[PDB]
Amino acid sequence: MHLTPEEKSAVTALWGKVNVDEVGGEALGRLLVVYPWTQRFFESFGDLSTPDAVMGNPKVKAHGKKVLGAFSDGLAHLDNLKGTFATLSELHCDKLHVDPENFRLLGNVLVCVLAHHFGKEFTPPVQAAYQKVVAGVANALAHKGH
Amino acid sequence: MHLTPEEKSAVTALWGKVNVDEVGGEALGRLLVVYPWTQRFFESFGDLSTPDAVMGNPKVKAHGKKVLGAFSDGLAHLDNLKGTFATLSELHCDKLHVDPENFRLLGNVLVCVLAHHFGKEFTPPVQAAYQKVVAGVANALAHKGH
Amino acid sequence: VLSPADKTNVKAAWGKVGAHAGEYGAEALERMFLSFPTTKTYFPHFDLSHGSAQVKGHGKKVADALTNAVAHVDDMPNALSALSDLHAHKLRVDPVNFKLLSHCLLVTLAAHLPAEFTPAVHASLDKFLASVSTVLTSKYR
Amino acid sequence: VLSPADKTNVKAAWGKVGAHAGEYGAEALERMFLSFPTTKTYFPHFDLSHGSAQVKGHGKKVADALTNAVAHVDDMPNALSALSDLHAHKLRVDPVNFKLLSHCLLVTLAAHLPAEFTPAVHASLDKFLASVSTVLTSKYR
Ligand code: HEM
Ligand code: HEM
Ligand code: HEM
Ligand code: HEM
Repeated sequence: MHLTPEEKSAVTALWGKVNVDEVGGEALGRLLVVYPWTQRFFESFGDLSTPDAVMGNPKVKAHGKKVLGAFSDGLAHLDNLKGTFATLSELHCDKLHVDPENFRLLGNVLVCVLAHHFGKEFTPPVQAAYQKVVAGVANALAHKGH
Repeated sequence: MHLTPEEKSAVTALWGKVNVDEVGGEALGRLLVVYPWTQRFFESFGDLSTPDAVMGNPKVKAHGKKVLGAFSDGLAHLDNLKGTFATLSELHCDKLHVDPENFRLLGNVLVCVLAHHFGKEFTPPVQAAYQKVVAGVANALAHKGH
Repeated sequence: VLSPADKTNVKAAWGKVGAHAGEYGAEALERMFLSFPTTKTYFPHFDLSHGSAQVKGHGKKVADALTNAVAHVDDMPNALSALSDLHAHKLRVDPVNFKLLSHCLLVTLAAHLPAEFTPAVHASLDKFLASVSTVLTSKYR
Repeated sequence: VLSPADKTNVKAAWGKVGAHAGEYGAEALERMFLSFPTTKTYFPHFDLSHGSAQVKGHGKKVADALTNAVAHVDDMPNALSALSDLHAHKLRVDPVNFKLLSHCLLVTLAAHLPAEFTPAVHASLDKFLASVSTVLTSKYR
């Protein structure tokens, strides 16, 4: 990335305090609620008729954990997101048909979830580093699209 | 910049037929007319009150030629746009305070200008090559942004 | 909002399209597929090969919709309601893609109506596609 | 369009902001400057350093306008006519930037209103900022 040692340390340090289980479920659910059109990919999950129905849907929470899991692992290859997400990039394009703009929406949702959770701790400079990360991830994931 | 050899030949072949003076004036003028907010940088250019006042303004025409001139040079260094555009990138940021979004708007306008001029010759695939190029140039111009 | 001038411009330029609307619609799609490959994610079920009948068929449908919007330039929200519903509820195309298609439609018109594609007209057509896009996205949330 | 639930949600949330709107205005700007440095191009005349009085003051102004908007949630276009004018004819901020400030505002509210920043409230506020953005860029062309 174009992350500063200081930017890398801030990312890394906050992440260490994250419950991926909880943040993953919340991030994905918020996505489905704020940007309802993203539900187009999760018809099989069930009832996403209400915020409550989305936030409570176990399938949402479980997919949320899977996605953040994968994200979490990419934070260890911050200097080669491209290579880390290559296979996932193909899958998303060729099998899932997910428009890369979704990656960007989630990224922003993720940042709102972190601010939500960390309050004070999530400072302007920490947000700035995360914004670089989420953009980086979105790009990596979109890289293999053709 | 994922310019395949055939994409590069295509850009170069067409670029051979362009009257940079002419296209330069047309592209800048059209920018000022389609996205009037962009006029904010040229209050010293005089009368930009109507399409004819813009399109025929001797200052707009001369500036257009200047812009497309730098662009043309960029086309001979498709390999090193960032390097090519570095001092200009700095100037646009630090001295002119030009939001980089301006660079993307101009690129789109230029594509419409090339379509306007070449008609049928500006095929879907030629457009796709130029889309990559204007993006690469806007990116190069924004690179020194801070 | 579209001004009287805008409306005149659009009726005029679209007037020239005439019977080629269909072909220009198909061409705009193709340009879009080639330039903004991400848009392809919405047509996994289509044959996107050059001269695809699916693309031809779709190009016509889009062109008809635009022609209908021009015909009802003073009541677009109502003339496009049905299509607004479809995109919001079924298709659920991410809003950013409207700008991409819009752009490819402008390139197509430019490539075909050199005499009419004046700066003034270009500005009007851009405002118009923006308004159509806004209508089609209005019921998204 | 803002539903009645939306308007309720917004009014509730903003209600909680209270005497801190100005500080949150300043915080969202600071967050904007750092995360999206292209936004800085519009404030060459400001001292963008942390805790700058120019930034604080401007933060107050923005916050106040939002307040006014919430208050006239039913008549935004009218409530913000002056501001839409200013931005369209004087400031001429590119429309892409509105989405950036909007995002930094959500982040700021989330960071400060934990209990209140529920998924439904999040959805409402986003829509709200979106509408406000629409209003502010409606007379651009
Ligand atoms: C941070 C960005 C993302 C990451 C790291 C990511 C990662 C993953 C992973 C690891 C899987 C597991 C699939 C497998 O291995 O077979 C998956 C599946 C999937 N993802 Fe993504 N994802 C991301 C964003 C998104 C977004 C934003 C959407 C749509 C809103 C999406 C839609 C899906 C769907 C529909 C599946 C298939 C799940 C199933 O088989 O039911 N992903 N993703
Ligand atoms: C392809 C993109 C562009 C290129 C290659 C380019 C190139 C140039 C060059 C070569 C100059 C003269 C440098 C100097 O004065 O030392 C210049 C100046 C300038 N450019 Fe850019 N430019 C581009 C896009 C833009 C856009 C889109 C805008 C605003 C909408 C803009 C705003 C300006 C302004 C305001 C000046 C100074 C004019 C003056 O002399 O008062 N440029 N540009
Ligand atoms: C202003 C621009 C647009 C117009 C006028 C338009 C209009 C239409 C129309 C008339 C149809 C066919 C509905 C029917 O079956 O009767 C349609 C379908 C569709 N559109 Fe839109 N649309 C626009 C933008 C978009 C964009 C930007 C995308 C995605 C990149 C898109 C994706 C689709 C898809 C996937 C379908 C279904 C096609 C099929 O399965 O046959 N549309 N649109
Ligand atoms: C949520 C949307 C926004 C609102 C409610 C808003 C509100 C305002 C207000 C209340 C003022 C002060 C008017 C006065 O001085 O009397 C102002 C000025 C200004 N705004 Fe907007 N603004 C918004 C978005 C933006 C964005 C996104 C930018 C640029 C990134 C921007 C750039 C400016 C600038 C440069 C000034 C003048 C600052 C000065 O010279 O004092 N605004 N805005």
